[PDB]
Amino acid sequence: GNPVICMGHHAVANGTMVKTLADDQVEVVTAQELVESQNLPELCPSPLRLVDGQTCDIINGALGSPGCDHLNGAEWDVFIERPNAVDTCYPFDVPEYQSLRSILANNGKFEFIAEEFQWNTVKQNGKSGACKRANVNDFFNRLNWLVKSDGNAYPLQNLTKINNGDYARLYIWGVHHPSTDTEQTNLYKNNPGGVTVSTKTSQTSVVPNIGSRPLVRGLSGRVSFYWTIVEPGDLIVFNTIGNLIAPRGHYKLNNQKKSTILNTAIPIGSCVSKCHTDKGSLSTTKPFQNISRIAVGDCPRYVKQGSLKLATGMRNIPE
Amino acid sequence: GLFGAIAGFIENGWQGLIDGWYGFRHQNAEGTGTAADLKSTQAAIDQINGKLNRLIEKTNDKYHQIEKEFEQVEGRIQDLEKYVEDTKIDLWSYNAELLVALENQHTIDVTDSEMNKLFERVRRQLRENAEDKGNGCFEIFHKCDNNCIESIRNGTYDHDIYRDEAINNRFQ
Ligand SMILES: CC(=O)N[C@@H]1[C@@H](O)[C@H](O[C@@H]2O[C@H](CO[C@]3(C(=O)O)C[C@H](O)[C@@H](NC(C)=O)[C@H]([C@H](O)[C@H](O)CO)O3)[C@H](O)[C@H](O)[C@H]2O)[C@@H](CO)O[C@H]1O
Ligand SMILES: *[C@@H]1O[C@H](CO)[C@@H](O)[C@H](O)[C@H]1NC(C)=O
Ligand SMILES: *[C@@H]1O[C@H](CO)[C@@H](O)[C@H](O)[C@H]1NC(C)=O
Repeated sequence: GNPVICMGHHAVANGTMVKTLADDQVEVVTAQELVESQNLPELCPSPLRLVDGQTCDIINGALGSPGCDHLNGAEWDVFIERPNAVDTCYPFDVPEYQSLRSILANNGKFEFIAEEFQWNTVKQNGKSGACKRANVNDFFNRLNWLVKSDGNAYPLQNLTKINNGDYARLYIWGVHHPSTDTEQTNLYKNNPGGVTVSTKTSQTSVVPNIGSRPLVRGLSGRVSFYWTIVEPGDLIVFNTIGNLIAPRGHYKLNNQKKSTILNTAIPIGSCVSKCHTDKGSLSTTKPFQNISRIAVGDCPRYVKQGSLKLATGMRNIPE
Repeated sequence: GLFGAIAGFIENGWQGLIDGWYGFRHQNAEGTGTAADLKSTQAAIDQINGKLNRLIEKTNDKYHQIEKEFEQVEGRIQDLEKYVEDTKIDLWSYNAELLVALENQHTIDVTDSEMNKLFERVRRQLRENAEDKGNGCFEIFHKCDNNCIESIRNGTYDHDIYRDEAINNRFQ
């Protein structure tokens, strides 16, 4: 008979199902998964700079609570904050906590610059058994607890720090809250006390809270922490008739702030990756991931789907 | 697919074709053979890997964002933070779903197309010397030994050489 030539295409025994606009189950010869659904059980310490807070969350790091000394001088792209972090110092709150946490994290460094504050006649360096350092009663190492003199004097304090440097300064300060009027007067003769902090374009007044409170770390007393950013050319004025927890200097702010924080228990390993989730680092080239919406660095985009297969071959029709 | 070749007038693929995506299968007086076509194969692959590469680096380098997990309800600001993130995820999940469906629809049409181009290329080489049998095959109306077949596969087949023999076989 006459010769015959047939044109055709390849096939395999069993291909991969993909979706199209029309059909939702079409078999093709090859396909590639586009959703990353696997993570590493560790965080990669390179190429991004990670700082592990360990026992100390970022706020206690800034205040200088006991156990947070490894964080002095630290610089990070991503601060790794541990869910099992523990308080080690005086019972405290921060009225706009998340905002201060954001600022510290985003700034990306703990660079403290000590200054001499010439407090008048009041005694300095008050300590507590709720804040033991090396088994000895102590305090936040960035703060200076002021109380009245031995001759029962807590006069109006009034000092100024002038920013003539080339960087914005972050001052963290506090206000102590006794449990009774007697305690108030016993610590700072005046009642009420009061803290007033001002800059060129802002001024704040805090009136101390006095009331019985649950025992935290053995105490009913509290400190509330505040902060003031002082731009170059501006300055800060501290005023007190009592209850001030004074700063021992300021933290330096980077002009450009591009770091962040990641709260996770995942251990830091020895792998290489620029994408970190709260479940661990991703090591992938896929455009999407379904592991966590919490993702930092150079990451695939988070989606709800567990799988999306991209066809990389023709329809598979075996036999 | 749009051209109706693959899963169409070509009934099935060839599992024995292992060194290409498309190819030729022949029968003549001295035997049978299957050979891959490189040009059609490379054209399909080039278009598919092209998609792959465009896909696998847009830039998503993000550091400081917003909180996305919360312990207790807070009200207004927390509601907005959660709504913004949920809004973002739905839109990106929609993008991902549509993207894969469009790409796959196109990929399948591209491969069906490249199969048809190969068929048409060969049809044109053969001129009046062959007839389409309807299944992706041509009946060749002249003796075509292994060298002849190879000439068709490599695009040096000169239809004029066999035309008188073929016309006579076709129409009488
Ligand atoms: C100092 C005084 O005149 N009164 C004495 C009481 O302090 C004392 O009461 C007990 O207080 C215990 C905790 O004392 C602290 C602390 O936090 O460790 C002791 C600190 O040295 C002190 N720091 C200062 C003054 O800057 C700190 C501070 O006053 C408070 O924390 C502010 O709220 O007090 C603990 O609460 C015990 O449960 C309580 O009995 C009594 C009894 O020992 O003696 C008084 O002389
Ligand atoms: C202290 O406060 C007084 C107002 O009573 C003001 O005149 C003076 O400039 C201030 N000086 C300091 C220490 O900043
Ligand atoms: C991600 O997708 C995989 C399937 O690929 C699935 O097993 C897993 O449950 C998904 N993860 C989440 C957090 O939904």
